[PDB]
Amino acid sequence: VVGGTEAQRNSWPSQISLQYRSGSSWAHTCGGTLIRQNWVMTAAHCVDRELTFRVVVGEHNLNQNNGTEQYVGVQKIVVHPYWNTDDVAAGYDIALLRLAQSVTLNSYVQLGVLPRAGTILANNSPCYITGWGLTRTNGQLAQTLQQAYLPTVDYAICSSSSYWGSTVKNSMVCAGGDGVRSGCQGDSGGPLHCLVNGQYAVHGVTSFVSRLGCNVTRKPTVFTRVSAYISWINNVIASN
Ligand SMILES: CC(C)C[C@H](NC(=O)C(F)(F)F)C(=O)N[N@@+](C)(CC(=O)Nc1ccc(C(C)C)cc1)Cc1ccccc1
Ligand SMILES: [Ca+2]
Repeated sequence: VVGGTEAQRNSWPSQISLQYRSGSSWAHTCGGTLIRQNWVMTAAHCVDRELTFRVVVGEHNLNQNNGTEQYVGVQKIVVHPYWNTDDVAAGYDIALLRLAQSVTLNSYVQLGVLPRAGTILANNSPCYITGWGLTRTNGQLAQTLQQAYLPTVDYAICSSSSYWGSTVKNSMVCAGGDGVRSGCQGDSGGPLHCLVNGQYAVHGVTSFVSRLGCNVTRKPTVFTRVSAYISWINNVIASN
């Protein structure tokens, strides 16, 4: 997250860190959202490489024991059928990970609230992006969870030629674009939390930023719109 501030410990308890084994250790590659005790939602581009993955819930500092972490293996990866690695601008950047076991819920570990199907937010709705990704374009990962206030940019503005044009589809949510605050590499897969009816719900899965830079004026961060995928998500959980 560029232009973020540090989050409080139990502020975003559905946030997970998706990690892969790197030699002897484990490195953070992506965020995600805990949606069931044994299911995690993330971006499909996070699992394009065939690596050994684990999920960490109840995480706050990547490099220090917090006394709250649970570490569990990924047993099955279900990527959306239409995902195409060579065309992220086509959409379908979503994947569901079945965990090797059920995590224990507590004040640090809670399920993410999904929106009802078809829900579109109005322009400039209040949303927060969260993650441990790069804090500057070509910088380094955050050690502690960051958050940034990232209000939405509706589809008619986001797909206008001065913003992303044709590259954004209506199956995506755009948030930010002020040139200060954005998602950045390593925030991929994570939540965009938006306040709707007094409740924060996860409306986005972080998908891409400009190749020119993470915080670029009129290139808001782009998210998979979770409300476009509610039937697919429920059909995978109920059949697997
Ligand atoms: C791996 C891809 C699928 C998504 C990748 N995701 C992220 O970094 C995210 F923001 F979500 F956390 C991204 O935007 N990667 N970039 C590598 C940018 C990139 O390639 N983005 C991109 C944008 C649009 C498209 C469409 C037009 C095909 C493809 C890739 C990040 C970047 C940002 C600033 C400076 C340098 C690098
Ligand atoms: Ca830790």
